Amino acid sequence: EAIIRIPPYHYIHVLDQNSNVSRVEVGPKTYIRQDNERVLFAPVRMVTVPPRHYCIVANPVSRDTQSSVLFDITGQVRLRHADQEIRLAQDPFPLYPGEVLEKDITPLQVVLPNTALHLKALLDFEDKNGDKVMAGDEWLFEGPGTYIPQKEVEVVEIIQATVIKQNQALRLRARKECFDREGKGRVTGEEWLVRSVGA
Amino acid sequence: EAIIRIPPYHYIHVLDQNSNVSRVEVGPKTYIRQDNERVLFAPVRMVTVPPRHYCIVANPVSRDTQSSVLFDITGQVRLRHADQEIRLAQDPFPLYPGEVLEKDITPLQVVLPNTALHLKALLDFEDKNGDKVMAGDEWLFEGPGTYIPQKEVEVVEIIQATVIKQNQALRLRARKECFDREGKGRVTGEEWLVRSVGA
Amino acid sequence: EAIIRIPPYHYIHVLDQNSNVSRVEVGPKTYIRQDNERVLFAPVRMV
Repeated sequence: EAIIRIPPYHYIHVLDQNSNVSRVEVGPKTYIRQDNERVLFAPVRMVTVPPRHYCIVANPVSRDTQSSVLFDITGQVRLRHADQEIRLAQDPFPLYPGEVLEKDITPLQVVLPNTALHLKALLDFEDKNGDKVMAGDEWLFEGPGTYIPQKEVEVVEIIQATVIKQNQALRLRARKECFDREGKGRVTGEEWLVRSVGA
Repeated sequence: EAIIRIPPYHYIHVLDQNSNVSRVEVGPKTYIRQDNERVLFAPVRMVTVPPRHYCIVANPVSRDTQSSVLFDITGQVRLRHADQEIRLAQDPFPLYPGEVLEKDITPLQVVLPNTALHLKALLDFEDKNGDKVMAGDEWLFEGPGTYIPQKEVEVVEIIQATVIKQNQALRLRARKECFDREGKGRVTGEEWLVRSVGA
Repeated sequence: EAIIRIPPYHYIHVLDQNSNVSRVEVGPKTYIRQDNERVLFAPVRMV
């Protein structure tokens, strides 16, 4: 059917069968298609993101200074084929051609007061404070709070703080050459003891 | 049938099959539909809220300064796709398009004099007094009274105050680093004793 | 069919089934009709 039935917060993709340009048409409009706006898929929901949630979209659209979705000379959208994008709470964002939802809608990542996250960088990048990060650095997201799940970082594990009662101690074994809480250099495998009470 | 039979406190949804605009038509009126006001569902009751009750409506309508239901340029209602809304006692409110009743009609939440509610914030928000709240803070709704059930907070559990008779005491174990009633810093797992008589 | 195929020097009549208004639509345009622009007759020559 040449008439297409797009609800107010839905969109579809149309291919220009004369110039290969795929472009997303969003409602609200009762749209008409010739065979230069050939429909690809259905007006299906195109679900949005609830507040304090996040999504990973693969091959995102390049955005200008004003965060404007860029297009090519032919009119095709400007993608980031070698990147992803983390979408936080926002409008029912349009899925431009090539933009495939890498990881679907999901709740956020909140950490308990007495736990931590093993945040390991997968690829080289610079943090918001901007000092330096290797390709494979590991740091510890601390206690009560919430992390912003990024594409350059990965949560290796959740680490529950071990309760140390009085008249007890913890035997720590370093996996790599490093320092400790007090400032004593620890070589790999050198087991030491911490007597601090608490968690 | 082109004639539609809307009782005084009922409403339905009509789609404009020319511009995709879905809009709610409320009685009282014997309404007439062309194929630009195509009916979606029945004039079924559209139940209201009794006093001192609450409902959760998903994807609520955006409201202006005068709490006016906003519409888009095309005429479609302005929703909050990434939010909910708590509706207290009021008129048989109209369910605008997209507005789906997340949680149906229910009684309120009243607390016994010797019990409390474990109110944990699920998402970051600011309370009415407006000081600060984390994404995962926990506080205790106190005894005799009634809480206003919000979307940003969750009742983890109901906690009945434990009766402490004279010549008796309670062994309290802190789950996290914190303070106590008297002002003594308690580390995780450090069991202490409270000898106050009462509940 | 909701899509109507009007040659450059042809025209048809459309009735607004909501207000009875009949009005002539002339090409050239590949016109679209809802049931407020109901076509009456063909795009025939109109000599």
